[PDB]
This record gives sequence, structure tokens and C-alpha cells, in this order.
Amino acid sequence: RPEPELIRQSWRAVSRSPLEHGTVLFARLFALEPDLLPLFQYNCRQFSSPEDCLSSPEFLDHIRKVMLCIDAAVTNVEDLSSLEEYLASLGRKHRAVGVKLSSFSTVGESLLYMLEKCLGPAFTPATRAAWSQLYGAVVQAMSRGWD
Ligand code: HEM
Repeated sequence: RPEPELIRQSWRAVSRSPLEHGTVLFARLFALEPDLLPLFQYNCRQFSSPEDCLSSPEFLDHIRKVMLCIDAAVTNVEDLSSLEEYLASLGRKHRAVGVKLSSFSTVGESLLYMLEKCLGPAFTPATRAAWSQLYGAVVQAMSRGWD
């Protein structure tokens, strides 16, 4: 159970510009794991240009979906069991498109980077710990989807 106010007050800041913050998360994620980008080519409907896929409405829509999912976790920070079935279904969908479960740990590192970029020293160790616990719960629920 992550401290709710630390999660809510930090998420509120990133919610002011969710697409811009999501782009920052993905930029770190791709630098840490370059193999992830070719998975998005199918949604883009073209395999010739990674850069065109990165700037595509289809890629932006995925960023919007990711921010909505994190928003649902933040809304349910007090009880994440409500989203257990949905997160397992999300885990199934990612396994279906070739995503490895290990890449979700890399997404967690990118999320902390996005938050530190947005908040600076306001991203306190307690805030970082709260986000680590919340994200760890989200990936533990999504992990059951892989089975
Ligand atoms: C590891 C990086 C990620 C990759 C490679 C990835 C890949 C994908 C792909 C390829 C799709 C499209 C599936 C399809 O319809 O064919 C998708 C859908 C989706 N992704 Fe991700 N994703 C990643 C991270 C995340 C994260 C961290 C979340 C939030 C937990 C998320 C939330 C979603 C959602 C909500 C959809 C909904 C599409 C649907 O209706 O099924 N993604 N993902």
C-alpha cells in the first residue's frame, strides 16, 4: 500500500501535461531497451521508418493509453486489488504481442526518471519509494497474465 498523498500529489503534477511526460518516459525506455521499438511498428502499419513510427498518432495513442493505466493505479492506490483482473488482461495482451515481462522493470526505471525530470528535488526519497511500491504492485498483477 503506497502512501496515497505522495502518489496523488506527484501524479497531479504529471497529469497537467500527460503526453509530454509520457514521451519523456518512452525516450528513456528506448535508450535502455532499443529492441522494444520494433514491436510498435505493427501498430504504425509501416516497417521502413522507426522515426516516423515514433512521431505517429498510433505511437501517441499508446502513450495516452499508458498514462490512463497509471492514472487508474493512482485512483486505486488505496486498494489495487480492484484492478487485479484488468492488469492480468493487460499482461496477457503484452505477452501476446511479444513483450517480455523483464521490459516492465525497465518501464519502472523510466517512470522514476520521468517523475524526477518533472519534479526535481520535490521527488523526495519517500515519493520515490511510494512510486516503486505502486509500480511493483502493478507489474506483479500484470505478471499473472504471462502464465
Ligand atoms: C515495455 C514497453 C511496452 C511495449 C513494448 C508495449 C507494446 C504494446 C503494443 C504493441 C500494444 C498494442 C497491442 C495491439 O493492439 O496489437 C500495446 C497496447 C497497450 N499497452 Fe502497451 N507496451 C508497453 C508498455 C506499456 C505499459 C507500461 C502500459 C501500462 C501498464 C501499457 C498499456 C497498454 C494498453 C492499455 C494497451 C491497450 C491496447 C488494447 O486495446 O489492447 N503499455 N502495448
